[PDB]
Formats: sequence, structure tokens, C-alpha cells
Amino acid sequence: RKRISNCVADYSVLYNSASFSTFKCYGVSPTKLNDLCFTNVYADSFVIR
Amino acid sequence: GDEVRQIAPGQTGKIADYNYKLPDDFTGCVIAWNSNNLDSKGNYNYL
Repeated sequence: RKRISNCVADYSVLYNSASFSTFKCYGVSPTKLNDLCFTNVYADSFVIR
Repeated sequence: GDEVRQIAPGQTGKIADYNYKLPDDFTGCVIAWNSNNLDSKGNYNYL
């Protein structure tokens, strides 16, 4: 679990990058991520079947 | 083939937003089938 804070996050490149098999967002639209913003972001990365 | 799911109302993506967009109130049917035995060669005529 990695803390992300006190920085500017550009989700447009993450969205338009084709290297991701699945990019599906639940509580927020992926398009609107650039406008609205958060107190912190958590990136839980792991590998599974 | 993996972009077939993008052809649906309320969907977004590299295909659903740039080259082919359907209305959120789309009424109709979408029919697709693989063309691996017809279009595949390498076939570079599709962009």
C-alpha cells in the first residue's frame, strides 16, 4: 500500500495508454479524474492469476 | 476483437469516444463475428 499525496496527478495518460488490459473506474468517471481531486491516492499493486 | 465490448450505449474508451460513438439512448441491435479466416493475412488495410 503506497501513499500518494502532495503532488499533481495526470490521469489522462493513464487512461489513454493502451498497455492496460482493463481500466474500469467505479465511484468516479475516468474522464473526470483530471478536474476533481482528492486528499490522497492509494495505489495497491499486486499480481494474481 | 477485444474492442467489441466498447460498441454499446453508455460505454467509453479509445473506440467508443474517437472513431465510433453510439448514443446513450441507442435503440437497435449490434451483430459481430470473427473474420480470422477472411480478413487475416498481415492485413494492414484496417486503421
